[PDB]
Amino acid sequence: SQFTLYKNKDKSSAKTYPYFVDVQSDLLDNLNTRLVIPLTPIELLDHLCPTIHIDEGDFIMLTQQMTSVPVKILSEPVNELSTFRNEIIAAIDFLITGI
Amino acid sequence: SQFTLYKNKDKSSAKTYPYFVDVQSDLLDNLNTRLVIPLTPIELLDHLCPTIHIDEGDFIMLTQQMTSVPVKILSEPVNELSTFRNEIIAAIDFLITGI
Repeated sequence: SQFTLYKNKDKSSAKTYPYFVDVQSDLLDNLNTRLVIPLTPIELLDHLCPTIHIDEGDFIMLTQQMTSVPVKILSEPVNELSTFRNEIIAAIDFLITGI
Repeated sequence: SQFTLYKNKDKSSAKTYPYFVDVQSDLLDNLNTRLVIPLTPIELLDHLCPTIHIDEGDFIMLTQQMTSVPVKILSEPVNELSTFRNEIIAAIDFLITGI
């Protein structure tokens, strides 16, 4: 479901982007891809990028690294970020439409 | 500039996605990446996906395949799609917020 948080199992990227949030509308679930945004631990990053506080840790959502992935790579739905939907949607809006 | 159309030179994908449109706000040009959406020739595809009519041909914009790429890979600005901005933005809105 949109806003579900998946554990990233890609070997090259998991250590930088441990989780991906699905941001694609559930109306489009027929597609074989999902638009996702990676989260990075806040300690790693030394408006556009919401800070997310969840059982898994404190993260920054790297909206600018949003990308389409195959639905097949999404696994282990550790959490979901729907209560933060307003901030997430606003960040995507900012990436595309600015101020 | 946002809405500029670049010729895709990636060897694996150029034949399916000959052009990419930069859809990222120019406010964020400081970033080393750009959100882009690929175009595919209309003949290849047998609301969410605007049809685009330009000197280069008739294309479908595959909004669901939007992805972040390094600014370094964008070259050869054959065209720009700003007159179609409303339809492009609406398609992205649909991918994220549905109806």
